[PDB]
Order: sequence, then structure tokens, then C-alpha cells
Amino acid sequence: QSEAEKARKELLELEALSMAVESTGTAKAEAESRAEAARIEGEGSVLQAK
Amino acid sequence: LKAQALAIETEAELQRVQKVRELELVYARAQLELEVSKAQQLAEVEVKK
Repeated sequence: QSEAEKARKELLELEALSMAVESTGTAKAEAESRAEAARIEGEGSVLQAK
Repeated sequence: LKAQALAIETEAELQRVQKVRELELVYARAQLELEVSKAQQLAEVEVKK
């Protein structure tokens, strides 16, 4: 079991990176989709006001 | 972007309000002249009588 835990620490150190990539990608993809739509709507709103 | 849209609506609305005010003052001054002219003539009728 001690040898399994030496190897298991390295697996958990990798899962911490996989979990950081999956969480940041999901959060960034949603936030950037709102920022793009809000920029398009804002540049459009300047012309509509004109 | 909102600051640009607000500046456009600001100048567009203030161009309208300025022209409305310029005409309302020209008219209210003319309507005043008429009210005074009425009061001066009708007051003279009563003084003569």
C-alpha cells in the first residue's frame, strides 16, 4: 500500500491539472461568448443611437 | 461603447430641446405683448367711463 501511495500521489498531481484545464476551459468559453455578444450588441447600439 | 451611445442621444436630444425653447420664448413674448396691449386698452375704457 505504501508503494501504491507513492504512485498515487503522481496520479493525483496530474488529475489536479486535468481538473484545472476542464474547469478553466468551461468558465472561459462561457464568459467569452457573453463578452463577444455584448461587444456586438454595443457597437450595434452606437449605430442604432446614430 | 455605452458612453458613445449616450453622447449621441445627449446631443440629439439637446439639439431638439434648444430649438423648442427658442420658439416657445419667441411665442410667449408675443403672447405677453398681446396681454399687456389688452390690459392697456380695456383699462383706458374704464378710466374714460
